[PDB]
Formats: sequence, structure tokens, C-alpha cells
Amino acid sequence: IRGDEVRQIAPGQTGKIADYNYKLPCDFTGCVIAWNSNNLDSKVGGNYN
Amino acid sequence: WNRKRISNCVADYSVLYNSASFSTFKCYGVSPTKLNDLCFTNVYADSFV
Repeated sequence: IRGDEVRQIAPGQTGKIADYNYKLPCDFTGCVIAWNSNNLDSKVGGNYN
Repeated sequence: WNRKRISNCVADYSVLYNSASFSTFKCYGVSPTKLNDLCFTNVYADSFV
């Protein structure tokens, strides 16, 4: 996903990602590894994938 | 900081994810998910940079 929306990946969150794309439960046991990949997942002209 | 009174509104959906991508959206006393379901008494918008 983009930058500022990484906060949305957690229980009780809401927004674009946590409402239309990918929702988590409260009774969730597990965890969330998030790390920047601009050097790979971004190219000049912007990735339209 | 500028305080704006808000009244006589159909206050629209939770994050206001129209064009502006909001970095931090952390809510005290109200869960963000329920933010649509309620009717607020005395809303005040405190804006600054």
C-alpha cells in the first residue's frame, strides 16, 4: 500500500484500506510486518500495477 | 489556532477519504468505525499547522 495508510492495518482501524480493501478482526492473534520498498515497488512515471 | 463552529450538518463519513490522505487519525472516546453512526452535540474544529 502507500505510506500513510500503513497505520490502517490493525484492529479497530478504518479508512480506505481498512474499509474497502482489507479488514482485520478484534479477536486477532498474529502480527504485522511493514517495511518501506520504494527502491523496488516504485519506478519513474509511477507504477500503474 | 482557528476554532470553527459547525452546526446544521449531515456530517459525512468517517475519515473523509475523498482526496486528502490523512497521516494520523487517532480518536479518543469514539472509535473511528462508529463515527458515522452518531449525532454530535457541540462540535468544534480546531485547525492549525
